[PDB]
Amino acid sequence: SSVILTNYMDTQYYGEIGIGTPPQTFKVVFDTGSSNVWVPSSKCSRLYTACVYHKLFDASDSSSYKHNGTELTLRYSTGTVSGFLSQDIITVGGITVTQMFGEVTEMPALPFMLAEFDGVVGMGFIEQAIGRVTPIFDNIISQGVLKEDVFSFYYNRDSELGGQIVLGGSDPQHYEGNFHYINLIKTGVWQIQMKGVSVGSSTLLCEDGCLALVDTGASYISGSTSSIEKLMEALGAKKRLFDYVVKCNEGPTLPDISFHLGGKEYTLTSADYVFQESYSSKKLCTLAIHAMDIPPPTGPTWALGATFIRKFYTEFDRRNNRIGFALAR
Ligand SMILES: CCc1nc(N)nc(N)c1-c1ccc(NCc2cc(F)cc(F)c2)cc1
Repeated sequence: SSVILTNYMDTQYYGEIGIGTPPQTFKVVFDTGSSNVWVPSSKCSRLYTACVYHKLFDASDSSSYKHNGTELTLRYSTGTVSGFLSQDIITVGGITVTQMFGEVTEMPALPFMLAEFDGVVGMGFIEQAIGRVTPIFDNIISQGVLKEDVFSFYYNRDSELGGQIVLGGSDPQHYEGNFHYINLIKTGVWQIQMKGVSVGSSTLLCEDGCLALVDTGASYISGSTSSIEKLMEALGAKKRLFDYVVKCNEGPTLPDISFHLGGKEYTLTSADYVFQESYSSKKLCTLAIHAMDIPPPTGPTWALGATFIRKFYTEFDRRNNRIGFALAR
């Protein structure tokens, strides 16, 4: 089963799932960086403007809904949502599973007013599930219908299909060459060891090694503030409140950036990481890379998000506890 994804500005990739009976539609990001499922709730006060601008789950319109009520707070690197737990049937690309999910009643305008998606479907491990709720993928695995204990991500470059997630395998039409796998530094987190990061001809970063969280829910590639400051000075990039920019006319000639993963160098060109919207020396162009200090136990760690995934098709293998990469097509 595959879910078609929409690509919003190269920063938000989301697909649709249906919840309840009849099905209530929601746009959601499939996030390997988290393990809970949640969507805005009809019980979310309208004083939360984000709830006025998104699809709301209304339990009182679903006959398959099962009440629970346990409070839960989900905090991401760029924001937090709070609400309570509920159960209902969820449809994900043809597959139907009874799932426990969060009904969000507190959804801060910043950043959710800037969210094209409604909610999130965590593709992480139960170990990181808040409230210890069984993740949706584990519930699908329990059904014994998927040919493989794996799911795959394809994120296209902007245009005008925005992307695609395959549950139970990979789609050969979206990658070439063969996968190369890196075992997880531990079960319960889609994090792998990274042997180094090079900018131009000089492995000036992550010498001695570091961690790499492969996060489908992260828009960019991130590193600790320290690491990023060093990466950016090398790029001649200037820091702003939320990001790093470079004079657009300089964009095209910025050096490659490679990530040493499992004995293979994964390289991105400036075209892969700079939002080239002009060539004017008078304008600033943002880079799809920035600081993000991920707290323990996960971090300190780098995060390989959409910027990385656009170039490398990614397969998350639950059975063998590893991640595989292949050149996206
Ligand atoms: C999909 C869930 C999620 N997963 C991970 N692993 N990291 C995140 N930062 C988020 C996450 C992403 C976007 C948002 N809000 C949307 C947004 C954020 C922003 F930082 C700037 C914007 F313009 C719009 C909230 C949480």
